[PDB]
Amino acid sequence: MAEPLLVVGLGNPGPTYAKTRHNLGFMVADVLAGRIGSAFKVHKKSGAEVVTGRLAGTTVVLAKPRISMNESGRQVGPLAKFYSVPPQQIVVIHDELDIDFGRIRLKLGGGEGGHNGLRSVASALGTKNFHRVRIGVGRPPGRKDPAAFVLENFTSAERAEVPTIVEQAADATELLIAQGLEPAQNTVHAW
Repeated sequence: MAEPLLVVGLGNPGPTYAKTRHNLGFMVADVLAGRIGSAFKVHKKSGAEVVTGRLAGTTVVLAKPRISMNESGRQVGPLAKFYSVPPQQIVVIHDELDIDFGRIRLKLGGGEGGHNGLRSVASALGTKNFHRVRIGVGRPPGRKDPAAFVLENFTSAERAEVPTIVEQAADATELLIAQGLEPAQNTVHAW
């Protein structure tokens, strides 16, 4: 009788990746978890880390794949099936190359850019029609490849603004859930 929203933060396992650009999705997820007030516990029938509760005035299932990017879909798909969550009710948080650093954009569907985790999720759901909270990390230092770039840590110049950026993404996520796509992206977007 409740029919939720599934919020998924993308990132890789492990100390080793805790501070990479590719782990912004996790950071935002940890903040949302803090706002909900509980810790992540493993959802045994899916293997992902799940937090359940109220967020932005509604019922929310917060998750973090405990599997690696390439395979996030194998837990996110089942997890969505577990709660009968439609694609339109799924929100995925991720780092974005096609947008400058600190810029946050909200989108429904469309290409998944160079993000291998998004690729996985869409391939598991059978559709690209889910909401994305894109957190800008920017384009590459001239010849360094995308994938490797997102697997590196933030430069210290970046490291300082990251905590603020994450809170803002968390706010934009609550804004999306509370008000809806159009209203939220009109508040969050400027040239």
